[PDB]
Amino acid sequence: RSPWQIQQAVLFALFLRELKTRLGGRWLGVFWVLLEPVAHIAVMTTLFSLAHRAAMPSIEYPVFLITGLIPFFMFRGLVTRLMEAIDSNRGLFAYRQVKPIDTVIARAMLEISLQSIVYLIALGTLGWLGFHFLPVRALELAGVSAVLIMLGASLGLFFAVVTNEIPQARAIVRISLLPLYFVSGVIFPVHTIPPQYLPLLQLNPVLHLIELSRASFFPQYRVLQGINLAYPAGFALLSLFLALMLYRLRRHQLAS
Amino acid sequence: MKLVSRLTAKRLQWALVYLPMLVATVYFLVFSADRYVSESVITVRQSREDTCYLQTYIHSMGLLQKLDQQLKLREHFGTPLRDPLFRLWGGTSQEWFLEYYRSRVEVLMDDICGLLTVRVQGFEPEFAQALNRAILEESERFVNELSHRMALKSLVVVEPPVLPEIAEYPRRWYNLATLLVVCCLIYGVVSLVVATIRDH
Amino acid sequence: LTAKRLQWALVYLPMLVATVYFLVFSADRYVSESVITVRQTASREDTCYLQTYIHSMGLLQKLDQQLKLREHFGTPLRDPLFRLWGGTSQEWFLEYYRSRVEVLMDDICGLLTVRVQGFEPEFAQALNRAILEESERFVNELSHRMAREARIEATRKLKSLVVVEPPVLPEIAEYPRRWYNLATLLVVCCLIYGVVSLVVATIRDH
Amino acid sequence: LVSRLTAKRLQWALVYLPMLVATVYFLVFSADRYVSESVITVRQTSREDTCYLQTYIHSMGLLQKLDQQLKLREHFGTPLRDPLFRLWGGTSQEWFLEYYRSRVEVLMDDICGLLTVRVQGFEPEFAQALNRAILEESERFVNELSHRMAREQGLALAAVESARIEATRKLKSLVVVEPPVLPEIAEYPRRWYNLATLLVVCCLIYGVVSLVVATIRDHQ
Amino acid sequence: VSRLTAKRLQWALVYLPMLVATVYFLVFSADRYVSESVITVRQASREDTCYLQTYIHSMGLLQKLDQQLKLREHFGTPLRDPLFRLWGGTSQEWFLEYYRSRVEVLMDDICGLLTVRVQGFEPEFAQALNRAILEESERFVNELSHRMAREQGQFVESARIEATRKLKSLVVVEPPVLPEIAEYPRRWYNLATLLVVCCLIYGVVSLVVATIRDH
Amino acid sequence: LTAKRLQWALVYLPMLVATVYFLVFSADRYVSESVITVRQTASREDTCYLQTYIHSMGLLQKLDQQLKLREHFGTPLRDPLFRLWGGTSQEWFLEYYRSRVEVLMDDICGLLTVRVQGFEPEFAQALNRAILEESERFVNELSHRMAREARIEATRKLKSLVVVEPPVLPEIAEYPRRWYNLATLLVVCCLIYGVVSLVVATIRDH
Amino acid sequence: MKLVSRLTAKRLQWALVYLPMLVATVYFLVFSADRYVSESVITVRQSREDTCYLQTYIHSMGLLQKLDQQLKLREHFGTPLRDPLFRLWGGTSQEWFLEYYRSRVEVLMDDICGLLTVRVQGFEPEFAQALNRAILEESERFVNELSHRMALKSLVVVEPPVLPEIAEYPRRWYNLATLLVVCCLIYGVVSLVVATIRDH
Repeated sequence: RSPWQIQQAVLFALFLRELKTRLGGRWLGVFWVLLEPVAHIAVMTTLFSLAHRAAMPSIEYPVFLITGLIPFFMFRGLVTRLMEAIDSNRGLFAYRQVKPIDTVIARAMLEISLQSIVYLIALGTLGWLGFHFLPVRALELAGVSAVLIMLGASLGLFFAVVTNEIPQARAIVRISLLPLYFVSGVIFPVHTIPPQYLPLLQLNPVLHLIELSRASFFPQYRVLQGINLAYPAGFALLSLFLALMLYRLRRHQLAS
Repeated sequence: MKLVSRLTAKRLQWALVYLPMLVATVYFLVFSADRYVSESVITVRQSREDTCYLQTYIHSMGLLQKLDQQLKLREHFGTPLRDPLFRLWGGTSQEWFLEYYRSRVEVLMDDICGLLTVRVQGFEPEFAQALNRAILEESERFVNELSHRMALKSLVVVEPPVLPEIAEYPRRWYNLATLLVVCCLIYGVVSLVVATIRDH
Repeated sequence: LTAKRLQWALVYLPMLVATVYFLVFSADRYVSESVITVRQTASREDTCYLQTYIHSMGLLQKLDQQLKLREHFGTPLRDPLFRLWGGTSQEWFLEYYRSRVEVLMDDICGLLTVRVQGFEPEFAQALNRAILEESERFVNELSHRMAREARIEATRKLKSLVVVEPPVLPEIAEYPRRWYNLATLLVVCCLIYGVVSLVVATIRDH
Repeated sequence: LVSRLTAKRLQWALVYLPMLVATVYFLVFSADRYVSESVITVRQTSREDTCYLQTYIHSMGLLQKLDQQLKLREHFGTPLRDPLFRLWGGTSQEWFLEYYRSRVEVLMDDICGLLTVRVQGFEPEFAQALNRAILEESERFVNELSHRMAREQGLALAAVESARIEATRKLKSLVVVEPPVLPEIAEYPRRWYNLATLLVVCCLIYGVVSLVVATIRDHQ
Repeated sequence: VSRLTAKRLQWALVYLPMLVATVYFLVFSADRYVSESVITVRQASREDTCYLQTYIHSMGLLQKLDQQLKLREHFGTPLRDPLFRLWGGTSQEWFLEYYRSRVEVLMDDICGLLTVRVQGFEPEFAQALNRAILEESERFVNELSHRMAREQGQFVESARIEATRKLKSLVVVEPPVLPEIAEYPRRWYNLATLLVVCCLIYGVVSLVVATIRDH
Repeated sequence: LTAKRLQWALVYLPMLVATVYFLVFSADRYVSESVITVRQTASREDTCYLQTYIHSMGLLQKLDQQLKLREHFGTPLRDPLFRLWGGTSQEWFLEYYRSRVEVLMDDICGLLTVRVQGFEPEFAQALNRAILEESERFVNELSHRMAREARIEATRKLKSLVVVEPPVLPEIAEYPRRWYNLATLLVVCCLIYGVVSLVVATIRDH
Repeated sequence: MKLVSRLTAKRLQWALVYLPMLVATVYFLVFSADRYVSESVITVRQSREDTCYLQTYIHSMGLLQKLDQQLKLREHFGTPLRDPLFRLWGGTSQEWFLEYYRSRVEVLMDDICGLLTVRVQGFEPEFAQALNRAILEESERFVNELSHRMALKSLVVVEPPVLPEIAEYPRRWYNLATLLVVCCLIYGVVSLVVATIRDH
């Protein structure tokens, strides 16, 4: 019994366990996880169409909004479901050959698969409406998406390990995520905000990731200065190292 | 239920990974044909309306008929018999000819200068440069005729069409790499779905 | 008695009738496309008047006097859905004409594109040309009536119609794009089947 | 085979191999790249003319003129010890254009509309000369673009006189805020900063990999 | 080997940098006086003010100021401060970086006023450098306008009356001042920042060394 | 040994020293307030110049030559916190003057309000009047220098200072509003006590 | 904690509901004094800067000194000896006089018209109308003087000051009702908090 084999078996078990819980009992979760993006699409199209037309006459609103909204939804889902993974299956650690990290990575892969399915469905329904869906540079987009996924999973694991035995922290990080919806500039193009507050907004790694994903997805998309991938990449690597180290230090204390 | 139980990993691997790689490699390294690109950057000056009219006119049908009369695009694009995908098959419809031509010449526009860049593809570099030059000349004649028909303005060529040395669009290694990434992601997702429906 | 019977009905039967209609009964309609705009000697008002005027009733009466659209659109006996049935109301005729002629504005650049359907390519080209000529006559006649309240101004060419792309003569018919409609109908019927099956399971559970 | 990967092999490969390769390349094989910086803008007697210049600096026609004038292909192939930032002989025109676009960096300041051109060369004199040639050719291009319409323009004698004065006049001249500078030392090959950053990144990557390996191993 | 890290690690990594920094900032540091002036350009003025903002930090202005005031010999005087002084033989690029660090230009978008703060090792030298900067900037805007007008008019009365006048003038809201106490360096703020970063670094290495020590 | 001792210290002792300083040692400072604006014969740039110039160093030197602010602000020996100590630096003197003279812009209506503190009401009024006169002289002198590059223009009154409210002569001193400061300090010390008590309980629990 | 449980209910009831209402009813029904109001609506025309200057000038100190010289506001406002709160006590400071005057005259201006309305309070209706008229006349003289000092413009009176018949500001019943609401809410919150601290 190699450790990889039992790890894969428990991951598949834990994975389908998270699936059953997250998806509806009547096989209906696809309905709401497809309804969440379209409502935001409708309200932002009915609220900011002419503003985007005044912004730039080059890229239409639906595809530009989807290509930033779906990665942000994946990031927020990764953080939220990852930080609550350990304090949701406390009765599961009674059996041996299981660890909290198995639960957190099962939730991570479930969220990744669900959001990938939603992204593919949105791209298909966008191409069915005569829009532009094919990425011009797909490899850079894949790399940016991988970096964003790693950053989100790392932040979720860090919040899961750090905020054990204090649920109240999980209460406040949600209110830290609401302004991040508007700070990241996913809805409106960042080219319109004046530079007077740009240097404070360049410290958001997801902002850099979203602009780089849009640049790699669209042909002839202008990226402003200081949107290098180096800063979010280093942020993700450092946070992942810190979270893995903190989990390794507080290993036996985590499972109880 | 019985057919999804008959299915295993190895047949899924062969039907999703190795066979697409075999056909893609066979097509790219043997069947593909080089497509040289000529790039030009122009604007219209005595005015976003004028370059908007120009951008609509480049992909129009009358310009396509004029260029077909001049340089015989249909005869040129049917030459690469080796490539079945990017060649213009003889006896095809007028609408497919227009779609093929619109795919071949790509027109882009920036919002903060109004500069209009055109990239014309061709199977011979001299033909690509000639097609770009003919497009520019016809555009200049069109805007001058539009000015004269009302009863002044001339085209400014920031960058005249280049003569390419090597083709750039039929990229094989980058396409193979992104196909590998997409195929791996699709296999992983569909294998997770197969595993979770089989367990049910 | 839903079982698989409602699945069989709501999936196969609309799909079966749609396939047997599109693959045999449907008649293809050629399309002539032109792109125009209005310029002086601001200009967006002339284009918006043209957009309202092309889908009007007086222009339809003029075109019926000219080319007899009513007798042309009743030609294909094979197609019973896209054929203008003989002896119909004027309102239904106007709705049919508005469905067969599509006018799209592009917000920037002030360009109005007209796509005219017809059961013959030459007829579609002729109809589009007649529409363009009558639109130019209309935008001239408005300024003529304005200046006829003097005689020097009321006879000139105050407004000219700029034709970026003249109407084209199609070789094959773009519509009715049967495969796209079949795929869309299959997808939507699958969605209705899913929601109906789930609500039926919920009802029968109670 | 998770047990096949030991701590010694992971250490050796992941840390020492890229660090040794980078150290050898940066301290033995890398070549200096001096950079000359100039700051310009174009004034009449707007934004359109300077963004036209921004497009034109990277254009292929300017590259052909500069290659005729200064023999860029011969100069950019001299450093033989550096195989990464040298222009290999017998390369395509497209690769030559990409190399030229990489060696010349153009930054636009939109709050003031100022164009900063930084030109890299393997000698300070060559970088300064290339920047001077770029500035001169940009001014000549703007002048010719303005002159072309008035040249194509040509009672009637008044129209002829107006056409000739418009064609002969010097309409748009770019002013220089900072003329090209002759550098003293090369600044773009940053050996120590790159080496320290790569060392830190490799250490973090090894730590992450080792922790993941230990977590995988903890399933007995 | 790993069984040698203890409270002594905290001792070294925290208090040794604190002692070194305190010793350097308390006696070995050199006083740096600051002279402040506030100017603007007036007979489009935003364009000229932005031109000046770019021109202050330019290399040509630095060369002119070196030829006029000998900045190299002045900035190399405090031999007791090896960190904030300009070493002999320092290259031109490092000299430009040092000059850009020693001169601060602040732009305010609302009122359109340009603030110049010049650091010198003597109270008189800071004011002299500020005055030289102001005079050179006024000469620069005048020379730019004159050169444009003359190159246009070398092709007539308008040209020769616009090529010799004073089209551009510098409005000095606050003339350069003469300090008497060194504003810089901020010893206590720098010590607090170094203490915070040393505490964070110590915490990081403490958790790392707790992780590796776990077998 | 926190117990109630840290509560007693961090609450009473700052409160005790603040009360014994404000109720006895503090010296009240009278305030003269005026409201002005700059009009021609656009105008916001002159008021921006005035806002920058009032808190400058050359104007401070002029006012020190005129009214000797340094000897006036060192008068109250009783107050050791708000008194300008003798033999201080010019930079500290400038910061003290900037603290004792407050200039506020109102964004709409283009109004600049100046409030000048002083240990005598007549001195505060005189200082505000001198500030207003020197500001008018400065905005005139800028245009004089502008026109001295002809001689007819360089002698006129190109800019005039409109005084909506002239400086007033206070009867009583508004500052230092001891009760407000005491209440604010009590509230903030209570907040620090609460957070310190929570963190001390957390630390001692471990 | 011994006295914490000693607040019980009836002591809290008394000291938080009935005594404040006893003193409020006693003050309003006996001690209060009527304050008549005169309302005017003016604008300045040949211009938001001008009515901005006027709005600043109404509450200024120089206008207060001019009005005190003209109509003797300090003598008038000290008459209601019965009301100790809204009367101007003799021998008070200049700053308190300015604050009292600024409380007595309320200046308002709509943003979509620029109309400036003033409401002047006084213990006699004729005095309130006279104060409003003097304010208007001094404002007109001020804007004319400001125009003349540079070397044209006149005030437009949409609604001249009225002569009130009855006072309107010392509303006794509405104040008693809002005191009822506020007192009940303060009771409820403080009683819940005393219950939870006592239970601890």
